[PDB]
Amino acid sequence: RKDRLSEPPTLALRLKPYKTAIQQLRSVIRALKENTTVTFLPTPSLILQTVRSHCVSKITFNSSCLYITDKSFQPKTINNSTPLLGNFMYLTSSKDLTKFYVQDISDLSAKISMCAPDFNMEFSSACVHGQDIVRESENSAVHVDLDFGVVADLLKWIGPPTGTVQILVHAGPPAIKFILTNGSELEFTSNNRVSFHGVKNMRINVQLKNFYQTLLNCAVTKLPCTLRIVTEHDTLLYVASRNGLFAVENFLTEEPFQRGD
Amino acid sequence: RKDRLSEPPTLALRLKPYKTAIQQLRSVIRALKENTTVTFLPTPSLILQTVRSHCVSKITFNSSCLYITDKSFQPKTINNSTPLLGNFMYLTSSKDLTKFYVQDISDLSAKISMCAPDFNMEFSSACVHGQDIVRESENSAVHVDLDFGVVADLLKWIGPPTGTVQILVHAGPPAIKFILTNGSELEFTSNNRVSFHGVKNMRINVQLKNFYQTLLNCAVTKLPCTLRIVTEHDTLLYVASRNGLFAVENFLTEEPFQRGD
Ligand SMILES: */C=C1/C=Cc2csc(SC)c2C1=O
Ligand SMILES: */C=C1/C=Cc2csc(SC)c2C1=O
Ligand SMILES: */C=C1\C=Cc2csc(SC)c2C1=O
Ligand SMILES: */C=C1\C=Cc2csc(SC)c2C1=O
Ligand SMILES: */C=C1\C=Cc2csc(SC)c2C1=O
Ligand SMILES: */C=C1\C=Cc2csc(SC)c2C1=O
Repeated sequence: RKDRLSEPPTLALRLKPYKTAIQQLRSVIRALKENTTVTFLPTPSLILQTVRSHCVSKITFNSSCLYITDKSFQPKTINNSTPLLGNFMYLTSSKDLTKFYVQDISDLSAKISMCAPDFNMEFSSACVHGQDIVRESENSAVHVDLDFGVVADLLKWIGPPTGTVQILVHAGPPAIKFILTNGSELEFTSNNRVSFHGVKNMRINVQLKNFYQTLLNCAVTKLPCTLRIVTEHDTLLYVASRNGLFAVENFLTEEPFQRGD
Repeated sequence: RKDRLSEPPTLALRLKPYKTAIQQLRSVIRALKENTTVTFLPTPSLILQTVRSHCVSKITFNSSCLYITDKSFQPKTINNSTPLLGNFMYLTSSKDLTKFYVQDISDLSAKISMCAPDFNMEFSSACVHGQDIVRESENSAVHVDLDFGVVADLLKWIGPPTGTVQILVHAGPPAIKFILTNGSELEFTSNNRVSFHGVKNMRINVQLKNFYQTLLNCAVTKLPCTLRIVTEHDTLLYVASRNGLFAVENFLTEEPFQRGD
């Protein structure tokens, strides 16, 4: 055309940070379940969400990975499981990826472009719905930060429904107790490696499989890990860990154990 | 535009025949070696070629699979191994494939479009060279057709360099002898299941691994199989089998066994 320029809003991945994060995460990415969602936001942000039985898991890439040309970019959530490609996020963890951007060309779909040395491809996936808003905009009733050394001790101790783990929190003094069904309890009291910010005398029960998976997911950061028991409405357990590149968050509901039908 | 219509030359797959052939071939397709080539011809034709040590293997899809809009479509050969997708022909054997065509838009590349229910993608790969012409436009000095029952007997008998098999052909009367290094020979004389069209008293030696692989490849047709010993220049063994959808051809050179440096 001859007037003034115009390119559709474009959400681009910055390769060096993104490639660093997707390698660190390549364990989690290949294991992503068939119903996993990818969301692109003009914030900018990129969110992987997996909704399970009693667990919602979320992986948020932060701005350091993203460049957005134009903030009128409309939000898009697509299925990670893609009709011919399969695991889309896995595709992006290829080593010879050179360009990776998303364009807002239709309100109905999302145009993904990817490049490699002497090759380029694009596809569009239908936008799914949505809006699958499930966020931690609610503050904790008990909040505990665990040094990573503690995360590994927990993992190592849970080895190994197919079981539940009880979590007990004391207030005076503060302590946190992990109670398996077999009569073994693992406890942490105040010390340089576990910080109790807010705390009250309470207990919830979660599924052991999910909590273990949850802990594995946070441990990719090899950084501290945040444990919250939100008492909003649904009794909730929040486990999360983050670095400069991304944030692993997990929302586990208590297994209904208080009467009961 | 406002004048007369114009669409770039397009080589399209007819799904029902193509999907039938790619399923019948899904064993061979996934095993395709990293250096496998795909060629698109305005004939129309589609050719998969693999060049090995002493073996060139070729899979030709015939017209019943292809529709060509415009015969000015330029020939294109690309790598099957694709920078982000990996095995391209494997990708096309997906069950929810709904459209598969190739367009001549650049003399330098090939634009592949593929569709699935609510999804579509395209990519271009650089045209490689070429021209990798290796064809059977030379007639046999010995030519033997084997009933499929014979192909399976051969396969079953070769169980199981890492060995060679000698192939001996008699002329008066005609017979064909397969001689392993261990002193076991398998012979076929004239009967309703092996037809000797042209024949002379000669022997060549080929690598056992390749010949066995070659036989496996022809056997996907469960139809007769053509055995030729071309005496052009390079002493050559040709093994092939075809159906209405495609043609498996194999060119094996004799292992230099006649002095010798
Ligand atoms: C974690 C709990 C609180 C302390 C304590 C003393 S004895 C015993 S076993 C019922 C406990 C306990 O489980
Ligand atoms: C296939 C060959 C031709 C017939 C025959 C008779 S004895 C013997 S062993 C040297 C053969 C043979 O190998
Ligand atoms: C009318 C225009 C404005 C610039 C330009 C450069 S090449 C090309 S194609 C005819 C054009 C164009 O379309
Ligand atoms: C926490 C999530 C989960 C996916 C999704 C779809 S739209 C949107 S904006 C708040 C989100 C999100 O942030
Ligand atoms: C000038 C033309 C000729 C037909 C047509 C139908 S919709 C559309 S977009 C302005 C056109 C066009 O470009
Ligand atoms: C026998 C082959 C092998 C690949 C190729 C590239 S171009 C062309 S045309 C004769 C061929 C071919 O037919």
